[PDB]
Amino acid sequence: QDSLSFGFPTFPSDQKNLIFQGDAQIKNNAVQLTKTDSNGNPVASTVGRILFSAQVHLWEKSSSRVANFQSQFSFSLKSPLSNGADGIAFFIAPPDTTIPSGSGGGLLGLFAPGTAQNTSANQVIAVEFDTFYAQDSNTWDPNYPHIGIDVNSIRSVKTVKWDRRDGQSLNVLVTFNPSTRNLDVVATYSDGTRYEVSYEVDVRSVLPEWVRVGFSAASGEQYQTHTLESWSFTSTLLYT
Amino acid sequence: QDSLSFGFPTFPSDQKNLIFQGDAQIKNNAVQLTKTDSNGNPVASTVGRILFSAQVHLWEKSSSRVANFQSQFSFSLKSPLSNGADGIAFFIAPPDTTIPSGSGGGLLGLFAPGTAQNTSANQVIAVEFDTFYAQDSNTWDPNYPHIGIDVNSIRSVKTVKWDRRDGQSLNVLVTFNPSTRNLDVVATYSDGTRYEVSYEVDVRSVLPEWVRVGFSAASGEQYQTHTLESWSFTSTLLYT
Ligand SMILES: CO[C@H]1O[C@H](CO)[C@@H](O)[C@H](O)[C@@H]1O[C@H]1O[C@H](CO)[C@@H](O)[C@H](O)[C@@H]1O
Ligand SMILES: CO[C@H]1O[C@H](CO)[C@@H](O)[C@H](O)[C@@H]1O[C@H]1O[C@H](CO)[C@@H](O)[C@H](O)[C@@H]1O
Ligand SMILES: [Ca+2]
Ligand SMILES: [Ca+2]
Ligand SMILES: [Mn+2]
Ligand SMILES: [Mn+2]
Repeated sequence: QDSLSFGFPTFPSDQKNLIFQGDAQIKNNAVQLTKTDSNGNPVASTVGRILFSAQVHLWEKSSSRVANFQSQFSFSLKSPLSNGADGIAFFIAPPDTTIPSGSGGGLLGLFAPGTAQNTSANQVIAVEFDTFYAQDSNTWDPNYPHIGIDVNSIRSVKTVKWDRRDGQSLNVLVTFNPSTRNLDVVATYSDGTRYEVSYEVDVRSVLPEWVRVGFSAASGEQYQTHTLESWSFTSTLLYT
Repeated sequence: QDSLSFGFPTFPSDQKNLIFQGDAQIKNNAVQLTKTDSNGNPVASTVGRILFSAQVHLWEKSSSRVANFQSQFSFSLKSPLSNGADGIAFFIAPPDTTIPSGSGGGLLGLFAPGTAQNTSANQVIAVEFDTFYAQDSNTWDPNYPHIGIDVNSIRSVKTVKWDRRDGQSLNVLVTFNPSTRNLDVVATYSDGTRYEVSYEVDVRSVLPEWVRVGFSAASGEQYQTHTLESWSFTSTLLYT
């Protein structure tokens, strides 16, 4: 289909079109990307992702068309620790994408350690909300919580300072305009605090024509819950 | 998802979210539901159906919601004969639905011979465009070409006289309003010739909460191509 869209105002446990990977599972009408104990408390060493089952037609070689897509979603992180980790990410990858071996912790369940920074070894575009930046383990991160745009590497091609607010929902709008090739990210907290980051990227050179969209999150030694509360997505092929 | 929509202005051969059953396949950016030979002519004894991969949330028992859906599509029928058979049908059925054994010909690939008219043995709502009505083989049909609304039976609960035009595309709009429970069908040829048929049906008592939508076509001894040219679909769960 040239156009596809779906909306999850909430996530009832009765799901049919979501591909759950790792520890990801539905709880309290929300997606708990990372594992939590019987008390709903976050635990260490956990990775989880969800993908919408239907493949998205990102671009079409034959018609020279590229998709105009928008992904609106909200999530919240919670942790009794002063340094909750590791972060959540909205990502776009090949349809057969699975959790890479050893992709936990700072790699957000998106990259394998050996090629995490090899842009030629990956095919993924992701908007990460990174809360752990310990300069000894996450050597690639700026020294502070941030929102980053990842293109075939865990080393964001771009980051903007971000504030982590325990238990507060962040509303995020990620849009891609094929005309300008601008990938825009706008995130806001309920008090009006706003964060914006944009990047020009030709998705045609990074991802295959058909892809799957979803979220990923992980916790290494430090942990926190990564709760996806809602998600709406829409894409439509346009001439360029 | 509470809401889902997809649109196929045409049907390129590189499909990822379509379940093809029987003889259905893509040809010339269109879906040929029934089998055709090398030179593109319709053949006898052929059944074919397609279903969108993503399951549709037709209704939700917990929230007492029923989806409002709209299915817009166009098709054309071509046949060297002028007794082309048997017709095409838009249908909604449980997710695991498959072509019933012996559902060819007048059964449109939707029902099994032994239960074709047993309403309690089926789970399917279809909008058929029936071109073959020989009373000896299709004993359940009115004696003329017709558009029918099928609810768990090949014997339409409601029909309207229809005109088969060889090679001409029929534009169809199928809508279900959960508020009034009316399933409305509007079909028009490019020249404005219009056909309407509607029926009140509580989809909750007929279909499970999650379903799959698609098309089915078949030709018995009489044949014709059943060419699905375009299809857009959208459903949104609503409170009433
Ligand atoms: C101390 O470093 C680990 O934890 C931090 C914070 O969670 C991560 O950012 C970092 O990637 C490290 O996690 C790795 O090591 C963990 C312990 O072996 C393991 O559980 C993780 O999956 C990851 O490999
Ligand atoms: C006896 O009529 C056959 O053809 C008409 C017109 O195509 C159908 O409406 C009717 O169902 C009959 O088709 C059946 O028999 C065919 C030959 O045995 C078979 O190919 C069909 O699948 C169907 O069973
Ligand atoms: Ca990090
Ligand atoms: Ca018939
Ligand atoms: Mn980072
Ligand atoms: Mn009929």
